[PDB]
Amino acid sequence: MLDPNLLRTEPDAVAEKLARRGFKLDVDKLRALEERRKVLQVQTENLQAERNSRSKSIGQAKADIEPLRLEVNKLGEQLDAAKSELETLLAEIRDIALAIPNIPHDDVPVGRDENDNVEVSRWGTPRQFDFEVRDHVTLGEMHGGLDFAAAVKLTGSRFVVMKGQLARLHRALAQFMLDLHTEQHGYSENYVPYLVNQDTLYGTGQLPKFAGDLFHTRPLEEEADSSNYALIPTAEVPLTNLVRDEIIDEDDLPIKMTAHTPCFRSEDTRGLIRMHQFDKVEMVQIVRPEDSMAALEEMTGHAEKVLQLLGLPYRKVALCTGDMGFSACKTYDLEVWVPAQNTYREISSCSNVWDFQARRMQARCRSKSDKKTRLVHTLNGSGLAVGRTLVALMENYQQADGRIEIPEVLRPYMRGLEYIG
Amino acid sequence: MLDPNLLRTEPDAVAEKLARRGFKLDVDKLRALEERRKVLQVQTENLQAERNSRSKSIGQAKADIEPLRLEVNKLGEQLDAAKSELETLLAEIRDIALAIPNIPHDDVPVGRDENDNVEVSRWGTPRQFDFEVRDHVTLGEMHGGLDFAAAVKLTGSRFVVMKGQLARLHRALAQFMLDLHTEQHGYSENYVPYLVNQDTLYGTGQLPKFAGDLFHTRPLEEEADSSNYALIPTAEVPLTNLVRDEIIDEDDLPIKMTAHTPCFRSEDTRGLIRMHQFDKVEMVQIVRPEDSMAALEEMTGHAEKVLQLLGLPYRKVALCTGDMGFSACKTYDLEVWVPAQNTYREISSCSNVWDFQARRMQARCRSKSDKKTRLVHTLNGSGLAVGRTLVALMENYQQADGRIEIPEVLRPYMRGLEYIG
Ligand SMILES: Nc1cc(CO)cc2ncn([C@@H]3O[C@H](COS(=O)(=O)NC(=O)[C@@H](N)CO)[C@@H](O)[C@H]3O)c12
Ligand SMILES: Nc1cc(CO)cc2ncn([C@@H]3O[C@H](COS(=O)(=O)NC(=O)[C@@H](N)CO)[C@@H](O)[C@H]3O)c12
Ligand SMILES: [Ca+2]
Ligand SMILES: [Ca+2]
Ligand SMILES: [Ca+2]
Ligand SMILES: [Ca+2]
Ligand SMILES: [Ca+2]
Ligand SMILES: [Ca+2]
Repeated sequence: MLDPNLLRTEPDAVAEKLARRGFKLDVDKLRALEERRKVLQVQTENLQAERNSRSKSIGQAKADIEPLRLEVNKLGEQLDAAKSELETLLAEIRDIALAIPNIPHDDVPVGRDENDNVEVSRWGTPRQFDFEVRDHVTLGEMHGGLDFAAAVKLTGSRFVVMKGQLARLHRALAQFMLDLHTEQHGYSENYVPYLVNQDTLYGTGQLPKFAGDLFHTRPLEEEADSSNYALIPTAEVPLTNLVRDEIIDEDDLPIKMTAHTPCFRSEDTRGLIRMHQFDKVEMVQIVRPEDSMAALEEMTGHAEKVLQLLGLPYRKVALCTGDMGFSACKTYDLEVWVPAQNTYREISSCSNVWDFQARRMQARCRSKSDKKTRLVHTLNGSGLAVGRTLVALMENYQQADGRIEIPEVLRPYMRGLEYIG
Repeated sequence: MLDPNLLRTEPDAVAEKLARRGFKLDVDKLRALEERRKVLQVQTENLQAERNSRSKSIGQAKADIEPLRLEVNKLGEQLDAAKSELETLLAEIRDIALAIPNIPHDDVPVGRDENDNVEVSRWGTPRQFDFEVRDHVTLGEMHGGLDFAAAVKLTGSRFVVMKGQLARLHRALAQFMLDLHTEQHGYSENYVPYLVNQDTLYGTGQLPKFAGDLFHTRPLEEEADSSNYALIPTAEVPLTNLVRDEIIDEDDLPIKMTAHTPCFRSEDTRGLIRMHQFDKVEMVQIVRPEDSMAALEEMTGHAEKVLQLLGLPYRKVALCTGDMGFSACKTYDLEVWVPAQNTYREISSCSNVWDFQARRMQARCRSKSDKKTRLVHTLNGSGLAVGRTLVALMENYQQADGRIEIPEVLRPYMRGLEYIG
């Protein structure tokens, strides 16, 4: 959600920044709705006041209360009708306001799509192979460890069954990532629900605009009016909502949280690349408004550190205005080298959300003296998407016979094992 | 599913065994449906034969084919009508057959409910405390590590948010359990889908009878006719279905599999005890029919070994006929000591399923020479339910000030940490 006072004072200036994302803000409709809202708001508050006054006259006349009671009931019917008409108009304003993406920060390069993204840095040298590179699907078949056919039998397309040592390696990657962020990077570990409610989804921006990208669960028989849930598309959703409706003491900031969860989306026909269910170790930071740009560089470095310790070459890319996600104001993507595809592929997206989710959640901070609160800033970043790390690990460390060399940093997580196979 | 030939030859003998569970088999309705099925089956196969013959006469007359074509279309309409009437009757037989629980093995003590279960063994001595025992909810509040209120905000009742060292300890328990079963007990690790289809749910017995105990997801826009999924209530569902429609070489048996998954059910108002989402390390065995009773003792010992290495006192209980789950033919429950409740509480259920799920899945085995296949037997057991292990660990190892002593066997999983707090 953008600042409603910013939409009322500078609508054309806001529409200009949003045009860089390719978003056309309907300024004309927002103005006509807002002018009609002020007319209905005055009419409604006048009815609220006269009804309140007419009912006080009843208690004052108790010292015939029937002619006064009829008037109070007509005023009550008129007030409810005016309140419903007003609420219908407020919901139309909300339908527009809650579908507006975040305003891009000035640091973001202007661009129309992913071909306009700017490479910021590169690390490591892609391996030169002495044989024909096999992809992760072929490697998983050779080991009997990645089985897409069994997952189609159990469920359907875009799911996987991992078996044996490759399932073990996938678990080891998550253990290493969680240990790195909690032991070296200052994040606190969290176990979160994988089903969340509508308030949580509105809070992080998935609702109202991206309902179709979620798996929704039908309400339960015994919780019929309070169980309209959806599976989490990322741990960013439950983690960021932990500060919803909170006033945090600024001394307690930053709040740095991590979690390893499955992620569920219904948004590459072959492999672990774009599945409906995938594991991801997520990093979330809740910070003071002035520290969010520095916290973005810090969190991006925490994700880069995972790729560096694993020996996986990668590139850091600043997303342009046209390639950013809905709630981000600034994003860096990390793209890992994938030898069978001869290119870098996205493995992490690190964003500064500014106060866009804090506005929806009412997440604020305050100094003990300060007579006023302030919205916090929120940030989220993959550190990393675990299945994509397994793809990169398998392809970059494959041997001529298909054996997988286990990166040195993961060997304590595999009981010192050097190779799978 | 029970053997259909056993329901046709010994219906009263089957009804007698099922009566021990408190299940009344409607023998009279099954017989009347089966007699009417034989009438419709003869009438249908006679129509299939005459239609097949009448269409062959068309090709033979190509050497006027209009009087013969009209007859073929009337026969075709009569055959389709007879096939639909027959299929409606087959579905009524299926509605009865697929709701019948498994026949209890003779080893199972006869009983009406859980108060008739038989204690088989006991291990360890419940700790005598020098202070008033705190429950896991109070301990989690003192540490700030178990937060039920935050989970109600994110989702609703019967969910939890774990934070900091207690989330870390919960992860350490799962790591230890998976490492024990894969390193010492011969199980192969699996990563499975957490959403499964209707065939999978019918295969393990959740459908048709227990649909109301599952979270169901609405079909996806782009997969409208192939995405009616449900969240897994246990890893037994995807793991056991890995052998659906397979003929396994008997030399490859036993197939021993383990997985750590969240579990989702909508079946203790306070705590981690009965939540809609809980983690569990599951053990599944697919074995030859003659080895299933020995494999049950082996798998129960693998679950008991977890409690023993963790130093948690427990009791092993043989469930009576009236307290067994739907698909089990024989079950042992392990009940861990819970000091705040002054009793043992269920933490594992280990079952021999016999051929009941193998019948539904068509999972069979064969020796290379053997001219005929045989249904395998399946088994499943908790090793263990992770949140209940955390409950027992917290309460049994709490110190007077609320600190949690980390069991010796988990300390390598916590970087040598001795106490939380
Ligand atoms: N996003 C993606 C989509 C799909 C479609 O179901 C399959 C994937 N399997 C792996 N990912 C990986 O998930 C990462 C994070 O996703 S993101 O939407 O860009 N960003 C977030 O969710 C933020 N909370 C920061 O992590 C991406 O960088 C991608 O590599 C997939
Ligand atoms: N079952 C249970 C139900 C609920 C209600 O949502 C919450 C729970 N939180 C922990 N469990 C634990 O899950 C264990 C296994 O569940 S079972 O249905 O008995 N058996 C199976 O699922 C087999 N596949 C063997 O594991 C039980 O022993 C119980 O301690 C819960
Ligand atoms: Ca501080
Ligand atoms: Ca974001
Ligand atoms: Ca992106
Ligand atoms: Ca063998
Ligand atoms: Ca069972
Ligand atoms: Ca039970």
